[PDB]
Amino acid sequence: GLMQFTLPVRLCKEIELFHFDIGPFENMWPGIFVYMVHRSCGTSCFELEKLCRFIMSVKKNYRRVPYHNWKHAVTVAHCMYAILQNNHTLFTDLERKGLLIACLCHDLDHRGFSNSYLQKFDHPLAALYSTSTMEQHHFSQTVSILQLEGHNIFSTLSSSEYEQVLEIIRKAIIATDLALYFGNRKQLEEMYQTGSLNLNNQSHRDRVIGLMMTACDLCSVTKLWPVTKLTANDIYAEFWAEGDEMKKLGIQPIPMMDRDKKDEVPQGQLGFYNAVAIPCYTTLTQILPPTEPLLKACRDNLSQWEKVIRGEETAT
Ligand SMILES: Cn1ncc(C(N)=O)c1C(=O)Nc1ccc2[nH]c(-c3cccc(Cl)c3)nc2c1
Ligand SMILES: [Mg+2]
Ligand SMILES: [Zn+2]
Repeated sequence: GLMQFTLPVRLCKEIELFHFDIGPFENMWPGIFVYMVHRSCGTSCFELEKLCRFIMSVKKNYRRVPYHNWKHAVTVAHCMYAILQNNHTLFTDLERKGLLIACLCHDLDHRGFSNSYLQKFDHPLAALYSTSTMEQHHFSQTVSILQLEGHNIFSTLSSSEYEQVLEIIRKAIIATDLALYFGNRKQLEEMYQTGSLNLNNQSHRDRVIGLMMTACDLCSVTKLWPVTKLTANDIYAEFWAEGDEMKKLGIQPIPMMDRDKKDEVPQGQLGFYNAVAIPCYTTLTQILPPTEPLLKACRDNLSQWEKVIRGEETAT
């Protein structure tokens, strides 16, 4: 275990920032992920050769879609790294291990379509899994990959530790279904405001980890403006392809998925920062005060979208 992963000077500094962008060199992202695992977990959490084989099989089962791709997996994992490193006294050995892996695996085999498009299309995944359809598919892909030869990165855990870390990963992946976020955040807001929240309660921990997953999964809204604006182009590239598919079934798409409604994107973003993102990072900051820079960069990008609405800025 005398093989440390090292990063160039600028990446070693800036990867500690919540707003870090992992860059356009795909062949560096496995190295970045391993480095974050060695520092947040430890060099002996996993055998390097199995982790590397795992990472490359995971990469292989992400698709060449505009947004829900391999670069999103690593980006979401980096946001979990920042949260873990700035809160290191609060999490267990098994939570460190499981959570970066859950983030890497959390959108495995995404085709760029929502749970609603699978219901309206009558995709077979919708018969198998009636709610959190894609998310139950992503967990199931995670299990397939763990069961490939030489891919059990959790080989040294007991039977009952292996079962807990898989349950951490299952719950974390299910939580990235944004339809569940609204309930989970309501519950955590009441629990914090009445002072009933208890990190020794497993059902409370599950809720906090879920919100952590929502925060990590939306983290595009918490990058510097040019990253935030450029990533919104890839998100809408997918939404509009899905709305096209909705039209082919003879169904009117909701406005965010209609490419004809392109000029209303700035007002849509504002709707989404006020109804989803700001509440998300506000609640997470109350629970984990050191996650502050996420909410701060969210508020900053809200102003940016407001400048776009008043013509002081453009977005093509
Ligand atoms: C930035 N980011 N990061 C993660 C996600 C995510 N997974 O949702 C998003 C995101 O952009 N979501 C989003 C949600 C609701 C929207 N509603 C409109 C919208 C409404 C009315 C007219 C128009 Cl034209 C458009 N746009 C939306 C975008
Ligand atoms: Mg997802
Ligand atoms: Zn995601």
